[PDB]
Amino acid sequence: MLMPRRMKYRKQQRGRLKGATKGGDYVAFGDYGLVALEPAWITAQQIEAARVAMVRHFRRGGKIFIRIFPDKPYTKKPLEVRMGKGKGNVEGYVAVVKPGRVMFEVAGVTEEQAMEALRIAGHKLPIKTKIVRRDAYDEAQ
Amino acid sequence: PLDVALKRKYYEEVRPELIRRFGYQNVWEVPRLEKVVINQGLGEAKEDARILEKAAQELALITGQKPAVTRAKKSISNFKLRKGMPIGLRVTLRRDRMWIFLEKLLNVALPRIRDFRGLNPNSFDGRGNYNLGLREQLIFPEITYDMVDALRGMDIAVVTTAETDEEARALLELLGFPFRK
Amino acid sequence: MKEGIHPKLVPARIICGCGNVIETYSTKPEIYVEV
Amino acid sequence: KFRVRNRIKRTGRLRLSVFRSLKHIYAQIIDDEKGVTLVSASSLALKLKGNKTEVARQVGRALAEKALALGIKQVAFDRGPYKYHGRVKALAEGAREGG
Amino acid sequence: YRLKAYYREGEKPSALRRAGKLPGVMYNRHLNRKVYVDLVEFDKVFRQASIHHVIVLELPDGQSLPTLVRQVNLDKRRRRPEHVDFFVLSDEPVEMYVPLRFVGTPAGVRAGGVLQEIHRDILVKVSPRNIPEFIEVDVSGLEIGDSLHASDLKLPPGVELAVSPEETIAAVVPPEDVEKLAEEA
Amino acid sequence: VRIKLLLECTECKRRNYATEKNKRNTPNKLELRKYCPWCRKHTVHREVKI
RNA sequence: CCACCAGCCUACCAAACCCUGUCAAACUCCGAAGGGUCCCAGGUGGAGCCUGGGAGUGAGGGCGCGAGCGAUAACGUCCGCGU
RNA sequence: AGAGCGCAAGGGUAGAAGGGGGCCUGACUGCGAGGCCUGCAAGCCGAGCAGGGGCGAAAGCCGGGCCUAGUGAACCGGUGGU
RNA sequence: UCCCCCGUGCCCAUAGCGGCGUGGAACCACCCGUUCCCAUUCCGAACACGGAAGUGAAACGCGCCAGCGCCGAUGGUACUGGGCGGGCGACCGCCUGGGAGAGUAGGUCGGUGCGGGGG
Repeated sequence: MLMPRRMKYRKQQRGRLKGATKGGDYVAFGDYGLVALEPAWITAQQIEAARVAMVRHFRRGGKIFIRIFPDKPYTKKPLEVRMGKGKGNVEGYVAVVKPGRVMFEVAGVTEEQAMEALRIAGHKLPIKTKIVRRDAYDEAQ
Repeated sequence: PLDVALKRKYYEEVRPELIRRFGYQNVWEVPRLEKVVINQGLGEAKEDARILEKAAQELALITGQKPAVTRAKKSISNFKLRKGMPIGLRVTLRRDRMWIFLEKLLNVALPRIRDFRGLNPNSFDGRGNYNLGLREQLIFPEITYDMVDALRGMDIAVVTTAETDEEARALLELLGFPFRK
Repeated sequence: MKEGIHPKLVPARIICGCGNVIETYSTKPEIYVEV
Repeated sequence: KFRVRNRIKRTGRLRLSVFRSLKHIYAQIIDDEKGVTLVSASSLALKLKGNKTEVARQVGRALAEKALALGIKQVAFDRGPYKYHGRVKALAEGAREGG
Repeated sequence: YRLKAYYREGEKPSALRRAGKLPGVMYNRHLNRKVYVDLVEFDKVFRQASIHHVIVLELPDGQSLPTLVRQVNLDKRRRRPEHVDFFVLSDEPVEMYVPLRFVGTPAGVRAGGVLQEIHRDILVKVSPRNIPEFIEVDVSGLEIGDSLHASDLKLPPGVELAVSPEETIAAVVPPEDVEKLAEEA
Repeated sequence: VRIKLLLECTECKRRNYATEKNKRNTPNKLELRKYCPWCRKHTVHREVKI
């Protein structure tokens, strides 16, 4: 999960999400990696879920890194209200992730390990992903 | 010109030892004296008027001058005095005047002090300067018990054209500053 | 030191407890101390 | 450090750009814009006298003549650290009308 | 190692890429023309290369000259190379990134521990006269929490450097497990 | 606010006016400022009325 | 483990700097498309300018992309350029 | 220039608007070219003229405050004058 | 015409930092006296009035070095007028014109007009 604990605005307007990754598809960290496929928010709920399922499966495992960060406020309105009158609320604390972005990466593992790990992990995630090695990624800072 | 005991010795004694050991083949680069300012900034001027500066003016009185009540800067809510107009007793000494200051200093002011072990050899700025403090005001000659209230030490500040430790140090020792050890 | 209300100067001595006879030039005419 | 452009409080109209320095006194009257000068007068950088305050007087007045020959009326004493101890040449009698 | 090269004309890259030739640029000192290579064997040879090894480009211009890489822009969308820059080679103290082969399996390693792969490729100013192949890094005695950096690496007698040097090239980090359910708190 | 309130200034030498404000709270006793009336040049001006 | 006061260490907490990547409507070193305006030029059209009589009009709707809001739901509501 | 510049933020500012001292009192009069803005109304900006006035060695500034909030058309009348 | 320096303006960091070297014969600067003009909330520091001996460190001017700083092409890509499909939408493609920053190559410690004095 994790997030800023008091950042700036309790509410910010959802947004239009097209594509470009903005940058962040290479490495310098993990040997194996998971890259997003569809332009979307990914919940810190799903985020710590992947975190779990992953470290979960490979116990005693090495370190896993997250380049990304869930810094977006969902504006949630109360259940069965009526329109207008206000706005949503600081719920659903998620990250903006567009295709190409490396959500997360592993190192110290095995081949098959990193495979199955990132496999189930990304399976959890609210979309689909790509499993990747570490080669052409060489250089981009 | 106001020839005191240490100024004349400065003229003579400095050029030998300094130029001979240290070596300075530049008539004017040779880093000698500079501004010697004295400062006694308390924080007790919460108020007590300039009846509290009155005891601060008696200080410049002893050096033979009149001072400047420079002050604070900020709003300390803890030990009072916001804004910044309390006590920061400050006066500047140059050439001849500075000379008689250090005269009274190491001729008679030094002797006294009860914990006068030896001048602090660690209080160097490293840029040809030398700051230090002290416990008693009356340590200086011209002030005896008749005025004192309790405690009023000072913060002697001194600058030199000097830039390193040894030059200013042995300068002080060719101008009578017996250090610790 | 300029001005006009300056507490002046004038020479002073030092009749120490040893017999020292030092010649100074500060604020107070009759100075004499310890060593 | 006395920039401030006192020269900007002198961007008003027409200039007298100078500087006082130990020995010589560099009194110049200057058409600005293109920074095209005109009327200069100095201490012994003019081969006149060796005393700055004396020179001043004479020089300002000498300078006056030069100015008035080229059809010159008014400017403004240009210097930041000028302080105005006058040098009561003060380039005032010295053609300008001055002050 | 060997690879083909062809001079670019100025046709819009859309066509170039749409075919099967990767469009790229080369230069040295003041020269700055445009070129292109052929993906598959280029992708292949580049695996074995990057800025770590050295490229040769034979060219149907009666000249066959070599380069090293530099700055490879990608597609973002769908991940893959689309453009490369190639700096021509010389003899004068060139700055680039030499691979750091990690040798050793000490106390951090063995007793758990994961290496910090920070700087495989490090900034050194080695004269193109010489070609350092694979700089050795002495990991033969490190513990978790302790690192390796600076001059600790191999400076091959014909290789200088000018990074920091304080820059941690590698280090050891602790493993995780169900003890993160403890942190779950 | 009426603490700074609102008063006006008349000349001596018979009448005249000009529009002003005050500040009784601040060390403001009375005022003999120096302005200009409708007639002649600059002169006295005395403080008065609401 | 000492005092005139310090050392010393860790799979610790963390001010700062350095690197490693990074997010951004109310951040902005740079900065497009474009839009704005005046100058020269064309352009003859139910153009345009000036005054004068008479109006109607002021719940609009849809689609298009740009943004809010809703839940990146509504044959949803709210604006904008566009039709 | 991250300080300060009353007060919220934004713009801006150390070639000053910030901070210290001296004389003062242009929160001036009679006017106002020509512009902002705009349905009306009201609001914003101002060279110069002229009286005379403060300061300035001069050049010169001055129709309050670094600027944007601190505001209420008319009808009723209070009060001084013409 | 030009050489050095001083008074100066203009370009607005490729002009700045710093490290270094070098000049005082006219200068500039420190220096020098603080009686005279004058001032410091304290200081002849600062501003000063008057000035011989010295000096070229510190001030500065001119040079050398890119280490820091700043500039940054050329290719490509972002994104976008206008036109046109494809997707349930989230969104994606294509043509024509426009065309960034990121950084790689490299570049850079300076450009310049008025007046004055010495040769």
